[PDB]
Amino acid sequence: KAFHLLLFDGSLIFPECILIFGLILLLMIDSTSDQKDIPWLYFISSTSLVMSITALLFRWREEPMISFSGNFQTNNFNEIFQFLILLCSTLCIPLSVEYIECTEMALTEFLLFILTATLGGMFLCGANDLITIFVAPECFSLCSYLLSGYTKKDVRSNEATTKYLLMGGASSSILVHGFSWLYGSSGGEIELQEIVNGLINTQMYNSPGISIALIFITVGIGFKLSPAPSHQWTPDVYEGSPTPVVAFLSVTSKVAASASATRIFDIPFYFSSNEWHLLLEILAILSMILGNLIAITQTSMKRMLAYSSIGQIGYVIIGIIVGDSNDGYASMITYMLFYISMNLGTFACIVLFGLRTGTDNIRDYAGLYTKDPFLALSLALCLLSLGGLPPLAGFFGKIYLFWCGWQAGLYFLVLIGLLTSVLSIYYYLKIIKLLMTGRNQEITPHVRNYRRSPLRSKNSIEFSMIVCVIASTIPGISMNPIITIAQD
Amino acid sequence: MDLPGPIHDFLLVFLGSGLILGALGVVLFTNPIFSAFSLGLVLVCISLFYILANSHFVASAQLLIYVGAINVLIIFSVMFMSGPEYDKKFQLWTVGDGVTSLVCISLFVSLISTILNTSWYGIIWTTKSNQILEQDLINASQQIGIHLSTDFFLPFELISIILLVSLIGAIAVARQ
Amino acid sequence: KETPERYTAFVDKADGYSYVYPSDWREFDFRAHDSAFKDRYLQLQNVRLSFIPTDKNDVHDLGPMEDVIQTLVKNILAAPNQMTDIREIQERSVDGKNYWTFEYNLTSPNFSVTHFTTLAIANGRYYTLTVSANERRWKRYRNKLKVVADSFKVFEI
Amino acid sequence: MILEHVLVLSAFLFSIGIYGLVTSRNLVRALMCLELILNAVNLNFVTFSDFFDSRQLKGNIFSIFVIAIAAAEAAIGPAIVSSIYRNRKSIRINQSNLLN
Amino acid sequence: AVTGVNNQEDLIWVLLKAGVVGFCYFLIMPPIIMNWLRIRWYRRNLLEMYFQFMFVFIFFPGILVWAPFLNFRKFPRDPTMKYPWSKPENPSEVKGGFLKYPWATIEDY
Amino acid sequence: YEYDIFWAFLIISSVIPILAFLFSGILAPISKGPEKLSSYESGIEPMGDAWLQFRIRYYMFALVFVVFDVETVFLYPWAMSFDILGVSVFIEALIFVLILIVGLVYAWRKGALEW
Repeated sequence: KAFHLLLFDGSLIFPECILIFGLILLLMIDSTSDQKDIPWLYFISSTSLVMSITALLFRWREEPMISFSGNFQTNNFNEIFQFLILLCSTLCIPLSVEYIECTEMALTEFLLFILTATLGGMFLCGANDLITIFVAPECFSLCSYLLSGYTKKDVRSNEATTKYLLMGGASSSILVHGFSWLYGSSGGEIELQEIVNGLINTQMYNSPGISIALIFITVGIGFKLSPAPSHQWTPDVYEGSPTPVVAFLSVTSKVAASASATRIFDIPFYFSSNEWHLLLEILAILSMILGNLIAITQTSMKRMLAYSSIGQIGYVIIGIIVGDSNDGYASMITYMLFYISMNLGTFACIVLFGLRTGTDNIRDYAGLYTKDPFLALSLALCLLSLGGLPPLAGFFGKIYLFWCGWQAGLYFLVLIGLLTSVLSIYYYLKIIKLLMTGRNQEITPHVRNYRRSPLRSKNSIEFSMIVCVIASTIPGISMNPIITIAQD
Repeated sequence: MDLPGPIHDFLLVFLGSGLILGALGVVLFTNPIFSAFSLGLVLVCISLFYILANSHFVASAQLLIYVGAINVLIIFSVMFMSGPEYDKKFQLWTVGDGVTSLVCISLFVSLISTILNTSWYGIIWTTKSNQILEQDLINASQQIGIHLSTDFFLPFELISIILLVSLIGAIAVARQ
Repeated sequence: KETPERYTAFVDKADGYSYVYPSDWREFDFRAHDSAFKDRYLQLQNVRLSFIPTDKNDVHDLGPMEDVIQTLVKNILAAPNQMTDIREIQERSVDGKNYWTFEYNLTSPNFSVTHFTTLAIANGRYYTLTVSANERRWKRYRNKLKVVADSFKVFEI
Repeated sequence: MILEHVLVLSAFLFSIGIYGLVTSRNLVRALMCLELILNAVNLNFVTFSDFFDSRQLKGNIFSIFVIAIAAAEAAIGPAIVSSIYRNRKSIRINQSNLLN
Repeated sequence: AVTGVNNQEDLIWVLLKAGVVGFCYFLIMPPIIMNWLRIRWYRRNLLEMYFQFMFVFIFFPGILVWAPFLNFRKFPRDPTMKYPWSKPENPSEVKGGFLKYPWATIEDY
Repeated sequence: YEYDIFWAFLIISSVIPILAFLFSGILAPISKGPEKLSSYESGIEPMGDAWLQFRIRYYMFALVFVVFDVETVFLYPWAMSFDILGVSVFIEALIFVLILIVGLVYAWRKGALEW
């Protein structure tokens, strides 16, 4: 034969082929050699995740193309999201290598799962088919089940894995039932930009079976994004999983699911916009209302960050709701880019605090300013950026998200977003209020015996690449959007 | 390329009754062993349905893979449970099951009010050009091989990566 | 090499035709076709023949040769996803009976095949003898298959 | 013919599987009901490929991939079940409500 | 006939050939096979035993009919015992004391 | 048709044990007794009812077998289409076989396949 048609198409997924090669090389070296070294695992994970971006940036100017016979679409929209996934993995590897090593467990398996979830998240970003919109998030969800229970000994992690596996088998089967309904009442078409035509060809675009597919797809996607009553999987899993994996599932899962939701609600479901618009409006209003209200009654930091994430996802949903006309998708990014730094910094501070301290309760965060002023300053900056406080990234991100909402006439959505943002100050201020307690009687012995130690550690560099971003991107919110309105 | 009409419809009804019995056995048995054995009946009936439609390869794949899955399921249910417990025998009824029975009945009614209202034969006569097979590909398994090898390349390697990582995670998690 | 590939003659006096296929090949049941033979190892390399009822007395009653050959290739002999082209069209005549033999390539996005198809009309039947080989191995076997397509004969039943 | 009845059965299976997913007091049984739901989806896919896709067989290929995913889930758990039973010596999932 | 079947033989010749095959398979060969199993039962080597068992395996559908209508019970030592109540003429010409495998030949069976 | 014989053969093959059970029921006598119905335990009176509860490390090959069954199922359509296509499917399935080999090596080295 020629092996050429696939060879020229195989260069289009070369950034993912780099991840696959790094995965295989890491696995082969782990199997071949008995001894284990932290620096080599660090090097291979980093050089796998900094060569994919090197190849992806070299592929930015290239023409958009649909390769592997209607299976992989490369254009401007998915490239940004793939870069976001790679950035999340790159800033989560230092979060993971220290944490899993301090738990005395095998780390090559953890890096393998993270790299596979990144590989399955990059494929979900451009997945121009219905089979690969199922297989790729099953390359992510299965690894997420393998993660978050990698602890394997804590009684919390087993229950978290049970809940995650059962609820994500409940979803991603409703999603595929919707895929089957959409594929049946279309004429046997599965490519994304070929089933609206197939629907007209069979004249079933107003069939009652199309509403079932839309509802099932929206439910199966809103499970992964976790807005609205599809949110219950989030806090328990966020409360009973190791911190690096939950940070990864906080930033990497929302990016891939946002990309899939944007490419599944606009390309194959534009004829029925008046239905999924209402579904997303309900899904967002309920998300902000019931993610900002419950977060103010939280005694655990990871669970509070879970309710925080299910609150901030509703702000991003407005970008899908307004549509591509009044910016819209250009406001999904330039806020998800913000959200990544916000959450990864506020999780890196939690990682360091828990490792040096050994706790997760919020009440043990008292008096951290006296012990480690740098960590308290960084965590406070991350939390204030999370609350949309003025000189930090969240404020400009939220006003960008609300400008397009007001421009599209969605006064109710913007009003609910602003009211929930007001509610979203009491938390992200409660933690700081604890952090600035000089009362020695209210200071828990968890932070009384706290050693900062005269070494830098990797997470400090990883969140110094972040805290300086959530504050100094506030002038650079003109460079980012001109890369995000350029896509269409 | 089908069975005689009345035979086909009778087989549909009979296999549907067997499938209903197997599923009800799955969702009404306390013992995971008994419900697994009912699941096996469901698997066999579904493979026979695949043979009925046109799927002579998908039926064999279903039989092989899902028979391995149920054998593993029975082994791990024997290994991870209490005594043999033939006395358990149709676990008791609570209010929490009664409300979900109503919810699932409503969901099934919503699905069947769409299935019974859509003319599925009308769609078939509109997709005429999708049913003109290539005359050289006599073997249906040959067509499925060609369209698995060429049309779906990216999922074909993605599933390999998924299987490898699933094997590694299953070994790492379940080890003592 | 010795004498070329030896061929075996298949004669159906009940259906009133006769053609000639390589002796290495084996008989097999093509779906709904009257007769068929195929290579024992290679795929898409086979001869087949099925006939349809008709009221015409000769192929010349089908209209102009090139136009009806093109409409048969596009509409009947090819699936909608297969791109077709015809590379050679010939007419032969023996015993007052005419046979139209044309070579065409069907290039699906998955695979490519090449065929020699001989049409004839006699005994109230329309015969569509077809010789098929994969495109990758077409150039080697084309002559070795053309002898098949030039061997098609229809007589009185 | 009455081929649409197959669709009905698939829907029934889905609902039954959904029911068995909720009232499950044994996580092995919950995994089995997950297999039931995926089997109903596969029945829909296969009968739709029979209906509309006699040439491309996209529904059959999707059914094969769904079977692969279901087997991958059936390999990941009960390994998760193995970890849970090694740590807690109990399987009943409704009894574990520590994270709440 | 129908399209798909070609050059089928006449039914009378097929019936005659199948009848002669059944005649050779069901009532001719099973008697010879069971006699070749009864005689030369102790004269077998490995090859002869293998071929005997192969022929029995092939022709067993024809042997299952003849077996109920055959007995292979061993005969009395003297070839004069017409009846179980018959007495030998002289009880010395019989051969008593047949040996077995460690110290016997094929003549002692 | 090539598959109605399959259905008839399946029906006959399912009917045969039913015929055997019916013939045994109408031919064999029943003489049940409380000693006869007791579970056989080599003469001695059985203790608690059966049940063994194997170790996990013994039965960890089954999780490998689940994945390997899927891999060998996926390898069949490629082999069916190996001749119609060319070296493209060879390169395609080479990665599949290599991943299978790597997974087998991992199971071998990690002690999953040890008893």
